[PDB]
Amino acid sequence: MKKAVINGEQIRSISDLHQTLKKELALPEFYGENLDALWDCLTGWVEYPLVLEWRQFEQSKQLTENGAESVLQVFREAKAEGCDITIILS
Amino acid sequence: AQVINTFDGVADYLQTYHKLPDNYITKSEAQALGWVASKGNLADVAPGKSIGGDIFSNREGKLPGKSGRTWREADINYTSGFRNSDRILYSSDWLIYKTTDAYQTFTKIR
Repeated sequence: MKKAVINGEQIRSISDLHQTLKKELALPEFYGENLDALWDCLTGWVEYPLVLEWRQFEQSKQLTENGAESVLQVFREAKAEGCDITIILS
Repeated sequence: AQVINTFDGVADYLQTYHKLPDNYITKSEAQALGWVASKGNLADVAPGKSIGGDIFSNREGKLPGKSGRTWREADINYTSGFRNSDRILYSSDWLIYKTTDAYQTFTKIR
C-alpha cells in the first residue's frame, strides 16, 4: 500500500505541487511535471493501492491558481478510470 | 509481424492503415493479462507488446482542438521494463505529433 501526503500550507507554487507529487508517488526521474504526465503516471507507473492525503487544500489553492484543483481532478479521473486511489481532503 | 514501435514506422502505419500496428495493447487489455505498472512486467505478460491506443485527453491543451476531434496516444521506443518518456499522439482526423520529454513539449510530425 502506498501513502502520499501533501502539506497544503507548504505549497507555494504549482512547481512545488508536482515536485511534492514526484517524491511522494515515487515518479519517474524525468517526470514531466504536467497534467498529461500526471495522468500517464497514475495509469501507467504508480503503485496501488494508493491513499492520497491532501492537507490544507484551500491554502494550497492560493498560490497555484487553478493548479491544485486541476491536479485533484486528475486523481479523481484516475479513480473513475479504475485505479485504486483513496483521496483524503482536509 | 515484426514490431513497429518507432515514430516514423508508427506514424506511417497510422496514416496508411488508420490503426496502430499489431504490437500495441491498451492499458486495460495489458491489465487483463497481468500487467502491474509498478512491477514493470509488461514484456513478461505480453511479449513484444507496447501500451498504446488509449484516449489522450490533452490536459494542458498543447495539441490543437476542434469540434469532433479526439486524440489517442501510444508508447514509442518501448521494449521491456518500466515505461519511458516517448509517446506518439494521433487524432481522429489523423494528425500526428510526438513528445520525447514526458508530455512537456510536442512536435508535429505529420
